[PDB]
Amino acid sequence: MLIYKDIFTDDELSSDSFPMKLVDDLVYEFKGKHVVRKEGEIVLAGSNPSAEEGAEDDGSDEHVERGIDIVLNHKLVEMNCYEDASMFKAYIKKFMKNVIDHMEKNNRDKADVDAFKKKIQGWVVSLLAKDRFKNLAFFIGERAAEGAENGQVAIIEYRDVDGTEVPTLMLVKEAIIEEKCLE
Repeated sequence: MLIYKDIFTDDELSSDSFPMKLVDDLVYEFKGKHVVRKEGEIVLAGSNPSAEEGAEDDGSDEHVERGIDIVLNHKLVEMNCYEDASMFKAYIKKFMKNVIDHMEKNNRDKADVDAFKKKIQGWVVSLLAKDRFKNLAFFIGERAAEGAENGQVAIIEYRDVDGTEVPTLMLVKEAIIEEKCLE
């Protein structure tokens, strides 16, 4: 059992026995599973095939909170850098300013911050390159997306390991605080 909190979306971000990793001492690999919340009958293939938008003004779906378990946990709103290029760029500027400044309070010395800065800046420039990274689905906490806050984007990907689609959340260490709960 682990309780997850962000700098901005700290309040209700996440809280369950989720498998999590720290890669490169930079990013948390937070694994989930593709599921649907359907208030009547949980069927994963029993969801609205959203061709264009699925923006049906009177009932977008049939109470099918379709997505991955990571997103459906706290109800994170989807965004795609294809159309959301400007909005997502705003959150990226918020992100890099937040994470480096967070570390500038932790370190200040230019030993760890400037090192971290090369890693995270280099990481995101590679990570946002849709040529191969087009398997990313960008999400943001309902709280941060309501007030246009300085909260970061939850970077989701679907991955194909041993014939299984595994959706893994990517978040930076420097805006996330893992709170272990083992009595």
